[PDB]
Amino acid sequence: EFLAKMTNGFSGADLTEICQRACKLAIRESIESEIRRERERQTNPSAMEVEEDDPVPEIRRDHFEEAMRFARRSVSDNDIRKYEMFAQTLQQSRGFGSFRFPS
Amino acid sequence: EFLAKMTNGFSGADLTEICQRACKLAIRESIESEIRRERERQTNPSAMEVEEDDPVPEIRRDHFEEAMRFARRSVSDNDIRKYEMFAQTLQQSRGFGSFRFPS
Amino acid sequence: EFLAKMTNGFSGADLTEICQRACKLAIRESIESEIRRERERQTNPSAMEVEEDDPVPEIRRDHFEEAMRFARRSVSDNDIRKYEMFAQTLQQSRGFGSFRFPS
Amino acid sequence: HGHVGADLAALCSEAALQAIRKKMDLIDLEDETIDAEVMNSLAVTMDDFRWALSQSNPSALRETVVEVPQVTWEDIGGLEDVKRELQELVQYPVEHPDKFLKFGMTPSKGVLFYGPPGCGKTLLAKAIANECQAN
Repeated sequence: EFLAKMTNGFSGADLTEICQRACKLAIRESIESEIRRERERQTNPSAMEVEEDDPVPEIRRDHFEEAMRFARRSVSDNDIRKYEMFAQTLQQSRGFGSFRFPS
Repeated sequence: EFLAKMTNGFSGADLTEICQRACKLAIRESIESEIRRERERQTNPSAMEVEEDDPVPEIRRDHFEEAMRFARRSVSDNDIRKYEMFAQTLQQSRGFGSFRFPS
Repeated sequence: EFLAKMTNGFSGADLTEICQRACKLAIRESIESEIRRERERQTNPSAMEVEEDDPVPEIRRDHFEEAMRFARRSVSDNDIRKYEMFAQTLQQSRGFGSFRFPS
Repeated sequence: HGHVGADLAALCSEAALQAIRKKMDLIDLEDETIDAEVMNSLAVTMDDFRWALSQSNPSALRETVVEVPQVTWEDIGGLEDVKRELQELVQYPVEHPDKFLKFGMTPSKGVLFYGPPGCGKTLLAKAIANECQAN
């Protein structure tokens, strides 16, 4: 809900990217963990991995807060202004309005 | 490494030519040697060619220093400036940046 | 001399700026020192300032190495190419060349 | 790089003919009953293969080819941002297919390089194929 009143003029095809961006960032943190989990120096067989790491089982908040910094509105202000000018080029009761019938 | 910090704005397809230029210049020096090696006047059969000439078994430095004088940048400054203007016509976080979440 | 063979196509009005840039950066380091020299906490009158600081009595090398990063060529490649095309639009022995007189 | 197996059989046959042809100055036509000295003391050498390959045998092949490339990552050093992005877009949906279904992000399907002519565009696009061992 905080993402709602922060992204005002974003199109629907744009905030479907920032969740794919935060997904991509969390996969980057997961493979980052799995490239150093097997990189154990003085790898003792004692104290086995019966407790798993499980570093990122879901998207955290700072993944969103980092992926949100690359947000970008696709449509400009000049094209939403173009479609509003097309809505008024369309009629939408282009005329009198608010009349009544004789008794 | 001295060729690195001397050719700054050269494209990758341009310094692949100057090594073909220095190769072509060293082949010119090799066939130059082989056109005068067999051109022996008072050619005595004594003191045979048991020691070979081998004049240019590799590219020397002055082959590079002579071939470098015909270096030429293919792309201009106006086209790298065109692509940077296309990078800013692209979004690349064309917006707010650097926000945070409520506690 | 290392600045000579590093700035190739810079105009004369451009490397008169980068020495004013390194001068401006060294004045920034001097007033930076004088804003913390008088900011002494537990300012004892003992051990007086008979030895001065004198932090930047000249421009150091890293002032140049930091100011050089904001170097910018003013003239483009398209205008030096324009003047060379004006040199060939000019004559400069646009003709025969290399003749001799009868004996 | 562009021959087929029957082309290589023809290449070997032409190298054998070239090695025979270089010995016909002493293998003459007057040698009617042929002596078996050449039949156990002739071996094709390298320049005969080079003659049969370069001077002759036009290859019977033009079409597309499918193999892993071989230009490594140190053929264009640096550009670590582009390399890291291509790793996140190509390396990971091949080398780690299960973790993409942990939280279920669908992968993308390709980027569009753009730049000046001759900055190693193709030489970079082959590099991720060489790193992933992909075709």
